[PDB]
Amino acid sequence: PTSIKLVVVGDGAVGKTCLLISYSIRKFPEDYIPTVFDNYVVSLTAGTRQIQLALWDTAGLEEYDQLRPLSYSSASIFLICFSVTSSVSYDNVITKWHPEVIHFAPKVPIILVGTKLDTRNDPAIVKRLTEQGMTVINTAKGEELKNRIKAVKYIECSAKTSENLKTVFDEAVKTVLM
Amino acid sequence: ELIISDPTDFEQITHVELGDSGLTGFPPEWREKLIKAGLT
Ligand SMILES: Nc1nc2c(ncn2[C@@H]2O[C@H](COP(=O)(O)OP(=O)(O)OP(=O)(O)O)[C@@H](O)[C@H]2O)c(=O)[nH]1
Ligand SMILES: [Mg+2]
Ligand SMILES: [Mg+2]
Ligand SMILES: [Mg+2]
Repeated sequence: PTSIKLVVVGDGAVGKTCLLISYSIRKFPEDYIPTVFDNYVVSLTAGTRQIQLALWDTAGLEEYDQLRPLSYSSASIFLICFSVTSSVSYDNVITKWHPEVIHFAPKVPIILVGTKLDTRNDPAIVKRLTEQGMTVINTAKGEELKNRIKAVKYIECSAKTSENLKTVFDEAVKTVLM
Repeated sequence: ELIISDPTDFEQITHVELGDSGLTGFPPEWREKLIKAGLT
């Protein structure tokens, strides 16, 4: 059976952990507990080929900045995540996460993931963002980031509703196996 | 055109959390696992 190593990075609370857990065991955590380090494995089939998909969850908080690279060795693929309702997290993809990733694994494919899709049409959320001079990330500005950091794909999803959730991992498995 | 199944056989290999008295985690040799993981 083939081994694939997936590593997720991105700002705190963008939803990296909920993404991994919602996908792997069909449950949405709800409580927020910041990750320090967590490693999981699931079994998949891609055609007839048996697959061990290793999921390496990392800490978004900057307290763990010097520990985070322990997760980066021999990666098959990176997911870099930002929340579509956090332009701050979008910018940090540019100033921090993309630079961090390529510094350690410049040749490893990156998929850009916009998280919390379900929040973009939440009128109450848009209020918050407007009264504070922040903005929603629309799909176009998402594809723009993808092109800017030379990410292979850009996928928007919701761990809460599961909209496009499975797609994120199918595409990652495909990018690696191709 | 590969058909990717949903995942099965979920297992959590390593876990680290921040306690009031430093980091703890499982399995007991988690620190060895982290450092070995960082090695290439
Ligand atoms: N509405 C909505 N909320 C979400 C979604 N995914 C995560 N959240 C919420 O956002 C908070 C952060 O989720 P996490 O998955 O723990 O965030 P993280 O990126 O893993 O954070 P760190 O481990 O600290 O880096 C949690 O309370 C979730 O309930 C989503 O798809 N939709
Ligand atoms: Mg987390
Ligand atoms: Mg730092
Ligand atoms: Mg590399």
